[PDB]
Amino acid sequence: GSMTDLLNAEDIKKAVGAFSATDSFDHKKFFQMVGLKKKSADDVKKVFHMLDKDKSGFIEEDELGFILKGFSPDARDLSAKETKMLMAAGDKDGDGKIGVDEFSTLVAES
Ligand SMILES: [Ca+2]
Ligand SMILES: [Ca+2]
Repeated sequence: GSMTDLLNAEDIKKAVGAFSATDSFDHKKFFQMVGLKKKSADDVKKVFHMLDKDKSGFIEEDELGFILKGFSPDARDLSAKETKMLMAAGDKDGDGKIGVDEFSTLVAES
């Protein structure tokens, strides 16, 4: 039920702390620092489902700003700007949302 069950805590601590500044967020650097590239595709799918709050099968623009909080509750929200850029990068169909396969690509291209 937790990210510490899928990832190392000190990896989460250093990755989140790296983006403590605002508008600083880069998803690729983050994903490498947390160790999601070290993980299996199914463990990455486990991450996506935790980030899906409503459990629609997609991460919408409202759920995307709480990405850091999915790894660390204490973490900050992403700005509208940071969220809107991560949505541009992750949305590949123009649906305006991110599905599991799109999320898998994000992590895989990091
Ligand atoms: Ca959702
Ligand atoms: Ca999409």
